[PDB]
Order: sequence, then C-alpha cells, then structure tokens
Amino acid sequence: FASVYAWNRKRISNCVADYSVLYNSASFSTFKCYGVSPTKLNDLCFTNV
Amino acid sequence: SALGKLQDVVNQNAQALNTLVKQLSSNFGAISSVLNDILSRLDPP
Repeated sequence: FASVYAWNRKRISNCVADYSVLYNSASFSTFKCYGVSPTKLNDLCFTNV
Repeated sequence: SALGKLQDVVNQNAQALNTLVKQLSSNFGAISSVLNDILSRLDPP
C-alpha cells in the first residue's frame, strides 16, 4: 500500500464496475457510504471516480 | 387602430404562475432540487 502522509490517487476510468462485489464481500471491516447508500451504487452512472 | 387595464391582469397572473413554476428548483436546504436524485442515491432513512 501507500503511506498515510503521501496517499495514492488512482483515477478510475470507464469500466462496468460492480459495486456489489465490493459491498457483499464481507471481508471489509468498515464500509460507510455518505453521499449515497451502498445498494444504489450498482445501478448509477459516474464519469470520474 | 389604451387596453392596459386589461393587460395588467394578464401580466400579473402570468407573473405569479411563473414564480410558482420556478420555485420547483430550489433546494430549501437539501442536497438536490430533484427528488429522483435523492431517491436514487439514498436509502429510505
């Protein structure tokens, strides 16, 4: 990974990303969503992540 | 070939309906002005 004082920054581009494989992976100890509740992510549409 | 007392009523009523239509694009302190963009990226609570 990358340090905390120089974090990384990847600019995800066009690509059918399934926010579901993340949300249900149960391997994450913390999964908070703020602007938008998690289940409505796998149906939205963004331009730059 | 005058009628301003009749044009005043037409103008006042159109000017009120326009304000009513245009207030549909204020947030009133919410995140979006459109209800579908609150419904799509938020959960009921």
